[PDB]
Amino acid sequence: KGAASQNWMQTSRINTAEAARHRSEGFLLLRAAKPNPAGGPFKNSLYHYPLVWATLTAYCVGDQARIADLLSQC
RNA sequence: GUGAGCGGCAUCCAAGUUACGCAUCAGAUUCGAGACGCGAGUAUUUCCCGCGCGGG
Repeated sequence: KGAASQNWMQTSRINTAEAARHRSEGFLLLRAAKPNPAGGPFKNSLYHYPLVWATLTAYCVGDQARIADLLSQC
């Protein structure tokens, strides 16, 4: 690691304003009165994963030319 | 088929109310528009400066 790992936060949510508008206009076929952010189709979710600056080094037994060619497209 | 693949930190909120750049301080003390332009000196050549002629 060239620097300390950073805890990256990401969420996921469906805009309830747009969902309500679509439900009103008939675009969305939903009968439920309210969204449920704790669970269901309109659930908000909070998750984290770490981000690192790193130099990846690994050792292998194989063909240099073909491995380098494969890694060229990565 | 890279413990991969998939995933909105997003919504809402007044920096505002009140407050004298003000009080006081000599542009003063001295001095003339009144003075300053030649009626000043003999007769015919003398040492010389540029070179017959210009000129001490």
